[PDB]
Amino acid sequence: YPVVFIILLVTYIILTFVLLLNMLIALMGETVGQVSKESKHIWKLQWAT
Amino acid sequence: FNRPILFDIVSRGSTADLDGLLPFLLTHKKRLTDEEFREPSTGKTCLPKALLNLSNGRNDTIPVLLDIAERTGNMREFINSPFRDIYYRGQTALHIAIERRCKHYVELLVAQGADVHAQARGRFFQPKDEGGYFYFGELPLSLAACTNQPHIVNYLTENPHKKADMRRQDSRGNTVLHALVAIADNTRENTKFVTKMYDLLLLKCARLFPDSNLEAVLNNDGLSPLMMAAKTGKIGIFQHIIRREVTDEDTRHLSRKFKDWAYGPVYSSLYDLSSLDTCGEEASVLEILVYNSKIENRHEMLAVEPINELLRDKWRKFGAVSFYINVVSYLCAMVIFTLTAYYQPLEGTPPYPYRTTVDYLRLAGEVITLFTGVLFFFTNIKDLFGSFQLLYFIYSVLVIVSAALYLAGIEAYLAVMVFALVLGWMNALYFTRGLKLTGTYSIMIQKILFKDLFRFLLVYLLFMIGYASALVSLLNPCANVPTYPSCRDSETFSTFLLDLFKLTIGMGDLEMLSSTKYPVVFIILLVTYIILTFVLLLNMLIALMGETVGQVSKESKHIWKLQWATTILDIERSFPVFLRKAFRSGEMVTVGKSSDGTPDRRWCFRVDEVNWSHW
Amino acid sequence: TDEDTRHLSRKFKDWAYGPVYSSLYDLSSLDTCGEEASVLEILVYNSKIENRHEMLAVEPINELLRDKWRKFGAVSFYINVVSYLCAMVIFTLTAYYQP
Amino acid sequence: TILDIERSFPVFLRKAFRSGEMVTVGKSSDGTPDRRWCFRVDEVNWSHW
Amino acid sequence: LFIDGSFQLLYFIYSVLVIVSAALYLAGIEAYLAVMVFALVLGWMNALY
Ligand SMILES: CCCCCCCCCC(=O)O[C@@H]1[C@@H](C)[C@@]2(O)[C@@H](C=C(CO)C[C@@]3(O)C(=O)C(C)=C[C@@H]23)[C@@H]2C(C)(C)[C@]12OC(=O)CCCCCCCCC
Ligand SMILES: CCCCCCCCCC(=O)O[C@@H]1[C@@H](C)[C@@]2(O)[C@@H](C=C(CO)C[C@@]3(O)C(=O)C(C)=C[C@@H]23)[C@@H]2C(C)(C)[C@]12OC(=O)CCCCCCCCC
Repeated sequence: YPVVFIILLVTYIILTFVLLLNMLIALMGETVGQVSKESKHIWKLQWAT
Repeated sequence: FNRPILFDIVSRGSTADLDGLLPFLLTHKKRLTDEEFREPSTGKTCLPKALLNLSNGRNDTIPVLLDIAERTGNMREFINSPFRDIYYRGQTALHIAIERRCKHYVELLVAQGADVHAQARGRFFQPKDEGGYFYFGELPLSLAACTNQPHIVNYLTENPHKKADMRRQDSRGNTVLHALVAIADNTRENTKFVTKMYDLLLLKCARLFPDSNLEAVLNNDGLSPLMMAAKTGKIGIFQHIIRREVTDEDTRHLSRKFKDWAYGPVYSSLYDLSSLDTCGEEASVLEILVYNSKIENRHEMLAVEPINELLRDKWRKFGAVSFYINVVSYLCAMVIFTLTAYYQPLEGTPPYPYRTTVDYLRLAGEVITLFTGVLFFFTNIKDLFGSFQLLYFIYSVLVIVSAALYLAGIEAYLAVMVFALVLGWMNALYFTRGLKLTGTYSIMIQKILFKDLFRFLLVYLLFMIGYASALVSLLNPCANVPTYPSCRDSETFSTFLLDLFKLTIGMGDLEMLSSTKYPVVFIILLVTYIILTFVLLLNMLIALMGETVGQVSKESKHIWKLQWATTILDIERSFPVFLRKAFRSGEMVTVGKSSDGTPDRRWCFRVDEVNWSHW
Repeated sequence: TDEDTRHLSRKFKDWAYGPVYSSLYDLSSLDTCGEEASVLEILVYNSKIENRHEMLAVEPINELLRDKWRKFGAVSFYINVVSYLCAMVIFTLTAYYQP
Repeated sequence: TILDIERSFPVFLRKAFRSGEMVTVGKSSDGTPDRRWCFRVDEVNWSHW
Repeated sequence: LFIDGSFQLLYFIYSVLVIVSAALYLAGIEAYLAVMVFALVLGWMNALY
């Protein structure tokens, strides 16, 4: 059945490369973006250690 | 006096103009309620015309017009005459006097006999989203309470004449406490007096008829004045109902947030769950704020005082424990369903001599699959006696469609079973409600990628159709041969646009069409197609995703609270009722013993508070 | 608010019924259909571009633009885009089918 | 855009649309109640109003 | 700031290079189409208006 195999392979290339990657990058872009205040305080805690 | 005469007489407010017209009424047997001097458009009579055109608060024509109508006989027909217009329908003269904020003439129309339960069922008197201007009530008692009149709302209850009780539902079921919610925007000037008259008409109803909770009276949608503030988005009157302590000994059953013990700075407080949380026995405020809330301040209404801990309490009582069960019993059931596709030995017309326990391990695999197929079906059956409720229904049917084709030996069994296996792992992606990071990106791409990729789709389709049809027109016709790298063919519409964006992204090597009319203009238009398109259109989308990630970062906390709320209520509404009554969050507190003593069987909730300022 | 100089106004009160007040503005020169000069043409075209976006959104000038969009603006613009798009597709065909 | 389309109309069509209404404002020196083209804006006020 | 003057100028480049590709097609020269290729893309750049 190449009629349905090409359908599911399109859902693979859409969801993995386009969707799930852009889900992850946009997640990185706002969660660990503003760690300028956080990682400064953790290093000072690490430097004191 | 004709018809436009007398309406112009009372309009200026000049008295002594008719001055003995009462014989002329009795002469030709003319009466004020007759259609002669009534305006044919609306239906306005003498007394409404005076009240709209009032001068400095008083109209001296009205005690004349009351006395003239007294002698003619029509007073019950004259005071109570609805505007039969479809734009003011039902509006008596009582509605006008309460409108224009004059206590004086309200006292006269009550004394001469009003129709104080008058339903102004006009198109003017509709909700704002229903083609109307000012909703209120549809009743004269509700006009005094919605338009901020404390003195008139007192007078309409304790009158010597016909009493307007606070219980009467209108044409759509709304009582006055439904009406105070319906005119309450959640601003500051609004929710100042709205919380006052919600109190002043609740306390008055208990010092009246003491066996009826007025708030318990439902409108004709089943909602209550708390659930009507829940569904229509209000927060000003919503906070007030939950935190409503009343210290009077007669009105103590009308109290939520009971005060409790206090050992120094460990002040306790005891909130009620009369409508906030039932175990399926009744409607719920918590179900309304999470599922169907006319999508308004859900992040502000799921925070108030007790709703914030009632979801924290259900989570670590049954919620978190049943959630990890709901993950691994679903994720293992997919792996069981996965291996029944990889190691499936039938490929159509099933192998009747199975005869192997390894085949019998796999044979139990479809039994688990058929169990999940029939149970996801039966959960969806008992719903319908909705986005994701239908996707589990798709996964339920396609198992059953496969299981019929399995026993029939139809070769299309293996084709349909993969359509379940693509869809089932998409619902494993749905079980992220509580893992903060994964649940964050789930509804990112819903609004951010149906729009921006579509917004990217316009500017690329505007460009490409322009450039490619320009550049295939730049090519030569077949005059010498049917080869695309030399001439234009029927597939030139296809193979150019395939080769068009390929040359941009990764095929930067030569790939040049030699046989053209003017090669000096082809290379220039190709250079513009590199930079005036996709390269610049990439830098747009980086600036799009650069700025629209700041919008989802603003909603970071506010989408996780609603995912976590839908997590708990889906677990809770799937349980049987005796199991939910086993898990009644809070405790059965005896708190009051009011008349017909039989003390308060009221399922309350503890919230402790640490304060040194009050101390 | 007085009697002799009431005609020197541009926001007249029209009707009121509790908190649903209705005021009635004037379009003496805020919108003229070509018989005069008009402020709404001067605001969009012949204006100093510093506060132009802050003078459109005061009172009716904000609402009068979305009202003309509601009457003939959205209609004749949507006719305009499809007529220009069906003009360039015709000009597309005169390019490829050019013997 | 909206003012660009409206210029492209002739005056005959442009007077026929005429956003607003022809109200009777209030009595003036020359008999007539100051006939002016007008536009209505409705507003809620639960305040001191 | 070219808020309306951009596309008014870009409509003028289109309105010239249709006439130029017309007149070069009118008398003798086969180089009418080289200017007309510009008239295509400017005809479709101006749909971004
Ligand atoms: C003290 C705490 C313990 C309390 C007892 C535990 C609860 C028992 C009961 C239990 O676990 O029930 C869950 C329910 C809620 C659902 O998730 C079911 C699957 C769907 C789709 O219907 C998603 C839902 O969240 C949902 O939205 C609806 C409508 C029902 C639940 C699913 C079953 C009914 C089979 C289910 O079972 C699972 O294992 C969940 C995932 C589905 C896997 C199928 C498992 C069957 C064979 C492996
Ligand atoms: C219910 C409403 C009643 C309607 C009555 C009549 C409505 C006419 C009203 C109408 O559609 O007039 C259009 C206007 C807006 C423009 O497009 C004119 C062309 C130029 C050139 O600079 C400018 C514009 O493109 C522009 O930027 C804006 C916003 C106005 C349009 C052009 C005319 C004023 C002649 C025009 O007419 C066309 O057909 C050109 C269209 C542009 C190319 C398309 C093909 C031309 C012929 C369709």
